[PDB]
Amino acid sequence: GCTMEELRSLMELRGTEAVVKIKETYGDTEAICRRLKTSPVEGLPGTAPDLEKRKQIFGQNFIPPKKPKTFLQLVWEALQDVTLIILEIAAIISLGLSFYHPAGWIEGAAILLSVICVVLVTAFNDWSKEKQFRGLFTVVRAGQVVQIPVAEIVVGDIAQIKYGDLLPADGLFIQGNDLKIDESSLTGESDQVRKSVDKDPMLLSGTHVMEGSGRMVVTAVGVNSQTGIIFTLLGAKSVLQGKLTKLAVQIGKAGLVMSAITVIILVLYFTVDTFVVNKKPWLTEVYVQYFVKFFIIGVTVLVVAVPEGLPLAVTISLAYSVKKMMKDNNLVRHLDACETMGNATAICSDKTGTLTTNRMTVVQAYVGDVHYKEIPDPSSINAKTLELLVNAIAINSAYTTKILPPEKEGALPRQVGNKTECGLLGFVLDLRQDYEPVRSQMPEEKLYKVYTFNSVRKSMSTVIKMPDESFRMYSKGASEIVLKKCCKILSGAGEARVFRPRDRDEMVKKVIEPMACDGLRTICVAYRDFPSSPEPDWDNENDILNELTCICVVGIEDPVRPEVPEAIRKCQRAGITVRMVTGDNINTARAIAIKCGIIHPGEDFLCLEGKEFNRRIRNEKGEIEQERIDKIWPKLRVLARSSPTDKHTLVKGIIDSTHTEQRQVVAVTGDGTNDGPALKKADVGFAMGIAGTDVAKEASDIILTDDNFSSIVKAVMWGRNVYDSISKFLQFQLTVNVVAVIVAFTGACITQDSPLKAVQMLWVNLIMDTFASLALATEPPTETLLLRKPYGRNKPLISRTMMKNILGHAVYQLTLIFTLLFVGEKMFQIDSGRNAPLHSPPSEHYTIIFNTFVMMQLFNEINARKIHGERNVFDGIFRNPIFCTIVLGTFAIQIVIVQFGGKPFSCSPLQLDQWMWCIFIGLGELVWGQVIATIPTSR
Amino acid sequence: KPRIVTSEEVIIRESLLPVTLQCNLTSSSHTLMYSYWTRNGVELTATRKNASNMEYRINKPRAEDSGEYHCVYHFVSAPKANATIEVKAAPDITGHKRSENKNEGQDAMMYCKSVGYPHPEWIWRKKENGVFEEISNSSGRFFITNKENYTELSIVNLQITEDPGEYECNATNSIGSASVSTVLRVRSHLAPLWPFLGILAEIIILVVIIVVYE
Ligand SMILES: *[C@@H]1O[C@H](CO)[C@@H](O)[C@H](O)[C@H]1NC(C)=O
Ligand SMILES: *[C@@H]1O[C@H](CO)[C@@H](O)[C@H](O)[C@H]1NC(C)=O
Ligand SMILES: *[C@@H]1O[C@H](CO)[C@@H](O)[C@H](O)[C@H]1NC(C)=O
Ligand SMILES: *[C@@H]1O[C@H](CO)[C@@H](O)[C@H](O)[C@H]1NC(C)=O
Ligand SMILES: *[C@@H]1O[C@H](CO)[C@@H](O)[C@H](O)[C@H]1NC(C)=O
Ligand SMILES: *[C@@H]1O[C@H](CO)[C@@H](O)[C@H](O)[C@H]1NC(C)=O
Ligand code: ALF
Ligand SMILES: [Mg+2]
Repeated sequence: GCTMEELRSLMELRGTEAVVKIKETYGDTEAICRRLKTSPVEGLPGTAPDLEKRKQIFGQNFIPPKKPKTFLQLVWEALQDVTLIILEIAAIISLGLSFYHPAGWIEGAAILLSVICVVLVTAFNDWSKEKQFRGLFTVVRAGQVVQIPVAEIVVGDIAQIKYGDLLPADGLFIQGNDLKIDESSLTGESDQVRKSVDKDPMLLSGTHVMEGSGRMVVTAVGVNSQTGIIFTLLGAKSVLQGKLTKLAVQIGKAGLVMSAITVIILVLYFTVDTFVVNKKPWLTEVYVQYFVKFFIIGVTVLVVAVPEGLPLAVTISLAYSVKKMMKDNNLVRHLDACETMGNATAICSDKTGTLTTNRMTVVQAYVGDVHYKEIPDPSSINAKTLELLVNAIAINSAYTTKILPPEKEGALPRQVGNKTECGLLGFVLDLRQDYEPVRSQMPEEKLYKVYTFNSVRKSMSTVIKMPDESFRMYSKGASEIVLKKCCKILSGAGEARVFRPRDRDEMVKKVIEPMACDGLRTICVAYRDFPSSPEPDWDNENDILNELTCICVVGIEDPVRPEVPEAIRKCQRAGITVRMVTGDNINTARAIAIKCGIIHPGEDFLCLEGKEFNRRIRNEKGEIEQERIDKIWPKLRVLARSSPTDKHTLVKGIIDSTHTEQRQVVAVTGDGTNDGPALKKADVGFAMGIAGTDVAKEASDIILTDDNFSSIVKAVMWGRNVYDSISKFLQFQLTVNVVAVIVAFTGACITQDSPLKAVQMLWVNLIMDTFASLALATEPPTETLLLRKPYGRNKPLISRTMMKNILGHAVYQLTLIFTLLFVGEKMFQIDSGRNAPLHSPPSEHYTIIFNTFVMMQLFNEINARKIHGERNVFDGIFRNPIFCTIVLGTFAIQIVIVQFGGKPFSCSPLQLDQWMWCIFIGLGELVWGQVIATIPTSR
Repeated sequence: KPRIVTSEEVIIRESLLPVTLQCNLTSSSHTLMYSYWTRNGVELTATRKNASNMEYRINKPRAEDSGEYHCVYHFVSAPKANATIEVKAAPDITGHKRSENKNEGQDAMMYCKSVGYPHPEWIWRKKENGVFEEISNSSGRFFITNKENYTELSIVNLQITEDPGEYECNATNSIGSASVSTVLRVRSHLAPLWPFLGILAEIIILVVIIVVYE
């Protein structure tokens, strides 16, 4: 009958707004059942063609999962990197030319090994991330009760719902017996909702039946139900990673250009020289071995040019940082998530659970004619009053509500019953006076005239008859109802005095109004002792409900967490804008937003509900357009009555927007299932640890293990440290690759001999530099990082100070290495390694050049500790054992390589004074650093 | 005694012409079973046949080819005849050390190898003031150990004042002569002290800057 999209659009209405709609369009529910060709009393025929036709039209109740990518296919995707392709080709041609004899296979083989390293790491990272998000039976389904799997349900079914059931699909309410449902999976509020045809007939998928029984007619079944929408929006690289990939690609292509120029220059010079002077016969005998040597030199320029071990260095720095962040109660689930929050420009935050404690709590009190803005001390007031209050609340309760142990780590006690009553049950205990035996004195069997919830006045009262024949009445209820019916105020230790207007009008506007303006619900308790003849008719009560003795008035709220306001103030000083996106009504949302600091009463912002938001961002054909979101989102601060789709739409609109000229990075904090989509769409998502709702846990990037909002501040500062650490490595590594190239190029042109070999530089790029990265990652973060603005999403990555340092240090290294090349044999009184014959043994000249290069980079690891303009690069160096251990280990391995490396490394052993001169030259880099730290980068 | 007529002796020059050596068994009453060529007493490969009259050809005569060749005839019941042809070439030095670096108080060794026939005479010399002059053994430390195609000059207890220099080895025959040079360098014992002091300077400078900066 009705098309799928029609019913799906119908199922997005709640409350009385649904009821009228139905009556307008599809009459009563027994008519909409007829339109689906189903009978509420009979049920469903169960015939196979009917069932299959319905499954074809409206879909099935089953969502197929997305199979995960395999490690082999991740390796195959890792192999398709351009930087790896050029290196594989170079290694192949090197191993090829090696076997033209008319151990030269080491070099090419070494290159392959480096590739086999990088891939095996990169794939592994891509694997672990895939493994984090992997997480993302029978019901009575007929009038004639038949247990059927949930996947077999079809639109038009008649289902029966009882206590404890979890609803399998969206539907409508035919008939029942006092249904109360828990819809926290969709709204995030843990309140029981009463389902009746006149009030609210909509039943939704995934919600939990708290009380009652009934039967329903299924309307949306598969990916069209609310849980299906949530899982569709959950799917079922990074900002820094994108910047790094772009930089690596352009460095690689610069290296290719330099290698090609080297080869063509060598070939052209050879040809021109030979055919000018010799003019030998054109027989192509010699004439081949020269070309082989030219191609080997051209491959060497490429190998020294590119940073082979950059993914390894980034991975090890990020792993160290994650390990350290764990102590600040931030569980980072995958590596590349530790940086994003450093540059976030916005936070969209859930209210209940995240910014509040989600416990109904008495915050303010009016007892003894003294206002308590804070809970008083035990026995700080009349003991008779305290006993009477405790007994009143406990006995008046008379209901199944109890308080329970946390059952978890660092969790609050769990309130199982109605919220308000549990508020007072916790208040009596917060007075440091135990109530457990008082109630147990009177079992509910020894009980009398009780009217529950008193739908007339919504004020609940009881009578109790132990003390004497004079039976005692205990009544609690809303202030607006109960207050005027009271006649006595017990003030202090003194006896209760009579009051009336001007004796109750003064507390109004001095006590009640401030409480109501604090967003507090007001509940007042009263008692009577009258020895009158027993008249517990349940119909003669109106005369009884007067002359109350009002003992107190309390204020109950869901209170803000203690540390939220200061954390929000710190986050705003860092250049971040905080917005509230909640599923609760707008009054509570706005009150909590004022207390938390999100809105200051300046009245220049937007507070909206979900309906207005959805309507105002759509065209005449009812589809979302970015240009209309760009008007709402810049000044929106509170969004209330929002579904999962509204949260997802808002975060998507903020991320995609091109206004404001500063492109946005968005973080989302939440603890509920309805926050699952947005937590996934956000650049970084935070989930509350103890208050799990595990779906929010697998959707999130970071878990706050203590439910502390201040941890988010510690996540900004840590994220601004990780960034710095990587820009300490980039300054170091880019100084190596530049110098090497200018040495490998020039040496090739003039001397045609390759002063820096390929294995020599695969040791430097692969092994030495990843440990340099780990050493440079080890400074601890400080709060002074919270004093700077967020960086742009497309900032260059290489600042002006980094450029100044790279060029100023390359000048020193290049002038000294060229001095060594051209006049080094005279200074050290040795013989030259220049223009060496074919397959000649290693040299001390070129071993001194290599060892000096490595000493200069080793002492530049210390200079790379400051990326701004600070002089003192030794600040904290001796406090750090990892840095010193790594530097000494690198020194020892270099000694072993030079002394015992042999031909494979192209090293001949050096004397002691030659080592001392290498160390002298390398240590002059720390003095050149103090020279160039004087130059102001503003020039 | 069987009579063998042999070809004339040949001097290998820089010419690339092949050279053919001949042996003729002009008189023999004994039943020969075979014959073979030898160089320096070592039999050349693939040189045994009937070959009552036998020939050996060198397509690319070089200095390494020159030597004292023999053409041996082995008979059933007669002693072998080893008639000999000499192939003369100028000496060619095929081995030396480019440089010899040692510490004072140690001992140094320098050597030369050659390829020629007849085996050359060896003489060592040292460049003094532009001209090579004979080694003077006034110290008593020099130890020349000449040999047939090898020669060594060994020095014990090196002195840093006079020993460092350039030493030439000369090999001579009736045809020509070949000489190559080596460099000897002696290192001072206080060599690692000058860099070390320099390091002590650098550190001091660094300290001052930071101590003045704060
Ligand atoms: C020596 O042997 C060669 C090669 O058989 C021959 O041509 C030549 O006539 C011989 N000479 C004499 C004198 O027999
Ligand atoms: C070569 O053959 C001839 C003819 O039989 C014979 O007289 C002579 O002894 C042989 N020389 C050898 C086998 O060396
Ligand atoms: C052949 O015998 C003679 C006998 O005087 C000897 O001098 C010569 O060295 C021998 N030839 C070879 C190759 O041994
Ligand atoms: C040099 O004199 C020493 C003194 O004993 C002697 O042993 C050595 O053989 C001499 N060498 C030469 C080449 O005269
Ligand atoms: C030099 O004489 C030695 C003596 O055994 C010999 O082994 C070596 O082959 C000779 N070298 C040359 C080039 O004649
Ligand atoms: C030394 O060697 C040179 C070049 O080989 C040669 O000209 C000279 O005659 C030699 N000195 C002699 C043989 O005394
Ligand atoms: F109460 Al909520 F998102 F958890 F509005
Ligand atoms: Mg919540």
